[PDB]
Amino acid sequence: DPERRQRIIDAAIRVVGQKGIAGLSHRTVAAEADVPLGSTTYHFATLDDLMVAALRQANEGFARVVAAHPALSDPEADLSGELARVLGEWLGGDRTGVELEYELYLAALRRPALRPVAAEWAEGVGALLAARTDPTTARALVAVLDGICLQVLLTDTPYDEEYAREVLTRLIPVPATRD
Amino acid sequence: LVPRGSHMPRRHDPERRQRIIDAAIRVVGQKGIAGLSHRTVAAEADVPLGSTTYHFATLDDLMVAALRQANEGFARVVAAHPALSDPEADLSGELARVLGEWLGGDRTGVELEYELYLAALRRPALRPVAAEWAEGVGALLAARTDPTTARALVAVLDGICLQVLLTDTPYDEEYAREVLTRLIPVPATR
Repeated sequence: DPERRQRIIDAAIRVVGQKGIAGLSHRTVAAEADVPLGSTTYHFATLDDLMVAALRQANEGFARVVAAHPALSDPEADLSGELARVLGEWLGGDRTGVELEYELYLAALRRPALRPVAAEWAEGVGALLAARTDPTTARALVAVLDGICLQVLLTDTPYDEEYAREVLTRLIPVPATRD
Repeated sequence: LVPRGSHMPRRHDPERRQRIIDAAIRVVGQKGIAGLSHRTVAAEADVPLGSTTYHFATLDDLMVAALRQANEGFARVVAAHPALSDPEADLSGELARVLGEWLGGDRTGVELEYELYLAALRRPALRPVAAEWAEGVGALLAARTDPTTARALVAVLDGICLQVLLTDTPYDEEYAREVLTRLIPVPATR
């Protein structure tokens, strides 16, 4: 029982993309990853375990984009404008891929074992923004940019960057003289 | 009100339609939206399979109906807060109070309600119903504010709830109020 762990994780993501999260089972990934079922359960005893791994890897979509935006840390750069731009890039990528990433993320709604992992996405963004604005504002930018994405993917309404920017700006404290 | 069996056989009237939908919700609650199907719904409603297909030809039609019934959870909490429509209403604090009430109800109900709502992510047939929901929530303060505030209300609301429900974070009303206060433009006059 070797290094098939990555093969299985990739397949698990493949299954969710095609059949959706409800079509992900120990057997479907085994079949999709072309590995015996015994392998599947050895690497991921429970289904929660396989999903926690599929989510950690899916969270890589948003993470790459944030990484491709170093200005998100530059004090002289506009926060909301760069933030609204990051969402656009993310939402503009492989539709089925964004859908998949968001699906696993939401799967934590009713699966207690996925909540910690789902928090990872938010802990990460919040920390990044915590270097540019206070913790409360950061917490709020996280919740709202999350709501904006869901809004687009749920109502099938095209992303509106300018709108996203005005909304995000309304959440950032205005600086005072002493600042 | 017209007694059942008055204009048509009981199995074809809206009371039967309602029984199936009610059953769809019990199913989603007990075994997740993943376990929802005409077969599990027919079973939970103790009705023939052909009866579920008579009222809902495809799974989408069934899910759309389950979703609209589910939305009545958040909606009823809103209607219980008519202070919302008052011209000098405290939108931020009232909307934050509404969240606390919804979030604080039986969590199993909150979960199946949100699960059905979020299922629109990959089910194209549920999106127009979501868009409808967004418009409905916005209309709550559309008139006395602006388009941006109106279309953004659901996003702010969903984000705050998703922030609670997905990470096991306690709901924070003062925080919720602060965020909503940042979204909704403070009125110049009264």
